[PDB]
Amino acid sequence: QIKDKLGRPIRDLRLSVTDRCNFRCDYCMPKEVFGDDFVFLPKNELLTFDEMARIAKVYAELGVKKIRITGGEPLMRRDLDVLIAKLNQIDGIEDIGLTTNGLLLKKHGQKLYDAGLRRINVSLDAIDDTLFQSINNRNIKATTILEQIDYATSIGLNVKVNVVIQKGINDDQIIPMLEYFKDKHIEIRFIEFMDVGNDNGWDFSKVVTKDEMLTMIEQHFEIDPVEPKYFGEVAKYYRHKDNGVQFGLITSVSQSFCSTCTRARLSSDGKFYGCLFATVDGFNVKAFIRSGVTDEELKEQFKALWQIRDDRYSDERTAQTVANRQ
Amino acid sequence: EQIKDKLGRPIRDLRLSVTDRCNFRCDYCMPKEVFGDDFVFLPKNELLTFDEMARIAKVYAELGVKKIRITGGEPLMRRDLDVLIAKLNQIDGIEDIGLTTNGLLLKKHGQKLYDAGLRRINVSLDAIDDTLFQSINNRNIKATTILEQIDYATSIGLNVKVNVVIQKGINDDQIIPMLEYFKDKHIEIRFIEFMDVGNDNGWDFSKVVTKDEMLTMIEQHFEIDPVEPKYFGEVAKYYRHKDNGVQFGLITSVSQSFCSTCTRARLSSDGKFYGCLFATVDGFNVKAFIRSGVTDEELKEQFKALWQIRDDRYSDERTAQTVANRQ
Ligand SMILES: Nc1nc2c(ncn2[C@@H]2O[C@H](COP(=O)(O)OP(=O)(O)OP(=O)(O)O)[C@@H](O)[C@H]2O)c(=O)[nH]1
Ligand code: MET
Ligand code: MET
Ligand code: SF4
Ligand code: SF4
Ligand code: SF4
Ligand code: SF4
Repeated sequence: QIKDKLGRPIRDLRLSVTDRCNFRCDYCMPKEVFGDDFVFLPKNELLTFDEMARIAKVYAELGVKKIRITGGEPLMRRDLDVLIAKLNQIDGIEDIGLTTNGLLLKKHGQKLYDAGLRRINVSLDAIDDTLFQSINNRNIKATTILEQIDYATSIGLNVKVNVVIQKGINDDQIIPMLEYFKDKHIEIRFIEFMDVGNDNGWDFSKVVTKDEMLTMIEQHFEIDPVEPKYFGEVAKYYRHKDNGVQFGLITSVSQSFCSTCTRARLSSDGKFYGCLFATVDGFNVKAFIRSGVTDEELKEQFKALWQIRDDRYSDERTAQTVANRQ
Repeated sequence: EQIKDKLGRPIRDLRLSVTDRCNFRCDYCMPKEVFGDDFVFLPKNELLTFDEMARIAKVYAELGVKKIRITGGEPLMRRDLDVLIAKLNQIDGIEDIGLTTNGLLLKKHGQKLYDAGLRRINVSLDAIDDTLFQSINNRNIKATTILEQIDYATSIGLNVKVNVVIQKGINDDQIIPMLEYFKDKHIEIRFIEFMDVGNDNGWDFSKVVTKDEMLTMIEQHFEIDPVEPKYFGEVAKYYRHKDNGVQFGLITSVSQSFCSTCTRARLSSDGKFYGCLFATVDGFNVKAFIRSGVTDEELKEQFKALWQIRDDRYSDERTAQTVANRQ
């Protein structure tokens, strides 16, 4: 079994398929920085689907059961159905997932289910049209996205929602969001907002802890804990007593998870990272695969890359706060 | 004055083992099979002297240690333990000195201990039923006796907390009469997940009552408020009886390991250094190092080097393995 320096297997491949997006959320792609000026990667510098297939295959032979398609907005990638179809004919890969803001689901959703997509996570940082429009900067109403989700549901897709909660900004949205997806039978998850200050420590200001979210919810709903599907399961799950619908609370900052992190990522221009955090550029997979290589030689470079992985960034920020508190 | 190890962690706690002897033969710790009639314990001369301990603790204080815990073995078996407490009480920088004990010997030694400056003790007590407890400790000690020792301890001015290790099938039906009994005494009881490494080799969850599991028996018999934490990445998750305001704790060692915030150094009873509770190999021989003749400053350089190369994270390795084992 292939394992990093901390003893973790490879089980997940996060696959970035584009640097582009039809939103300008300010945590993520603020307009100052990603303006009309901006030059996103030209066509021929993204990986072809057939290179993504070769990489996903070789990864499946080293452990990866699961693939997550991101960007960017992944739906901004043209002919995404083709990738989903290619990846879904690889036999070690059990589940394929796609993280979207959802806007393009009515346009491309059917061609993607046809191709083998059964499951999507829709980000949606707010349900009130005014606040959400002021988060996304592209004049798109939370209502629009609540209708793409319902069409995704209707074509047969399994939909889950990712909400990043921020104190002053995204706080008052927890309760109307729960109550909405409760009669919609969709599984919603509220994620702690992540942020690091000057002193390498955590930024607990805008962060509303799993402790604090539940104290709020348990006042407006009757709530039951659900024992973890598997062991080392990221999100914590609870259930509503009347209709047994579930919601999740991911504890990013107040409860780090680096020890069971099994996720390898490829960025939109074909670089390897062992962590959603990275100061330096990583191995240039693209320059490697285009210099001519054998599958079973691609297999050794990824394996060499994983075995030398020792990433633990949310752990380090955790170890720095204890160091700063001193 | 702040020293960090390979994984970013500062040194803060020193665990001092003062003896390899115990008056109990607990099955998960010292079973009679292994520690029987013929087990040779350490000769006197091969224990650290109280002067040696006082000197180690002084130099660790300079490296940022604030907290000493005295353990064993059963520490109350080490003769003249009050001498040690007195010397440690004289070390600047050391804020908290604690004792972990089975509590059998508190009436015997407690006053002399208090006299010398001890104020805080944790008492291990795995059951409150007498028959079950005899069969846990294997030396015919009733739980009633330990409860009498606990009450004497509080009466002379010691702060008592209680530590309970829960194995499913054994003492898991002790969770509610122990919660209740100590709620009434205004005593802080903490419940610890049983640590057992299977085959294999990730955790063995057989027995093993989780946090959730444990907190579901509790929520049915008592009416509970969760407590916000003292400090970032704090040991237990605390809770509060609404009555009343008594606290209990839930130490989640297997379901959620705390290695990334682990701040403890240990000296064993044979005077070896360990960076972790677990340990497959012999530690640096600190006792032979001191007895070779070294200055304080040479002792310091060594503790410091010993801390900077530290990368122990035993429980997180097991957790990682437990993930890897599923596949
Ligand atoms: N894995 C691990 N468990 C620990 C560690 N320190 C304490 N524990 C657990 O906590 C239990 C009781 O701890 P004690 O030695 O009495 O002291 P403490 O609770 O850590 O410290 P206090 O806050 O002073 O009460 C032990 O039985 C341990 O299993 C540690 O460093 N690592
Ligand atoms: C870096 S986030 C990319 C996925 C998607 N555009 C979302 O945020 O919902
Ligand atoms: C390994 S525990 C050592 C301290 C004490 N004898 C215990 O039983 O509380
Ligand atoms: S939608 Fe997703 S990718 Fe686009 S900017 Fe907002 S968060 Fe980022
Ligand atoms: S910081 Fe990196 S290593 Fe830790 S979980 Fe986040 S992704 Fe994994
Ligand atoms: S009393 Fe303490 S040291 Fe003695 S066997 Fe039991 S747990 Fe271990
Ligand atoms: S396993 Fe070792 S490193 Fe981890 S917390 Fe326990 S003592 Fe610290």
